[PDB]
Amino acid sequence: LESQYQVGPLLGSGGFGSVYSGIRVSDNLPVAIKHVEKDRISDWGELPNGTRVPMEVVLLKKVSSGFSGVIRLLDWFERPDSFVLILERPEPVQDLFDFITERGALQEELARSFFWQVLEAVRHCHNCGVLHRDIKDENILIDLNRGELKLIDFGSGALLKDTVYTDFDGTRVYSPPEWIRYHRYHGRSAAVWSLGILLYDMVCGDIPFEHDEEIIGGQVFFRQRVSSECQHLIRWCLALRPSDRPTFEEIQNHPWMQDVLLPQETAEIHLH
Amino acid sequence: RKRRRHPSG
Ligand SMILES: CC(=O)/C=C/c1ccc(O)cc1
Repeated sequence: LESQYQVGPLLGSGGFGSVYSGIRVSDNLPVAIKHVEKDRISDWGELPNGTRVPMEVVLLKKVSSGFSGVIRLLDWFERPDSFVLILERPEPVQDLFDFITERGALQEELARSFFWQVLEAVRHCHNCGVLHRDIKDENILIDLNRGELKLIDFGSGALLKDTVYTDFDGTRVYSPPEWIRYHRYHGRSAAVWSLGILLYDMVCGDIPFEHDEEIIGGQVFFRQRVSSECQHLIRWCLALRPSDRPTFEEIQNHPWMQDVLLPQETAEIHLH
Repeated sequence: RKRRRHPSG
């Protein structure tokens, strides 16, 4: 393990562990090397081989088949006190939080292309039976050259189910009012709420809510000029009653979502 | 206005 990858600089650390840049010696593929201490792991599972692993490995393997807008698990290793994950690393890359900090509120054409790609990636997770539970700009990487978005960090995720969830360890300011009020939510509708928060974040320059009272107040004030069609989609995703929120199909069929740029076009017009 | 990251949990 330590002789298959040349370790480089620390890219980040936090509730997820410590992530390093690295290079696979076999072919100079850029990788990211994520370390998670065993004692800090809350939810455990097992995959085919019946071996006991962190749930994050289970979820990553389920979504890592074929091409998608999800960062793929290439390999993993168990150590005495930790698990190590080998992940794809785009290059050059910037995460969506830093991108929005630097550029400010995004032009709607660009937010449409980005948001569309996030929708396709979350649809992919749900097709694979995986609920991410931590959709936010911090957990989205931009391949600056190809104009492609990539979802990262499944450490708060779960298997997708149709019954209620009563546990949550994602980001509170992206969690829905039914979680704040009652510690209960359903998977798809809670995801759509966080996607509303993300869309507002993109077109206004920051998330709409910081406090529990704002989250359950359900009043969306627009701090930037945003088209009426986009405002309507955002307010729909942020409906206080979960059953009033749109399905993923209703989001992608919304008039604000038509005529999305291709990824290549998005990089050339907006990123290069 | 202060924009900040938010940790999980
Ligand atoms: C936090 C996590 O689970 C993965 C992080 C991460 C993956 C790839 C990359 O290029 C940079 C960071």
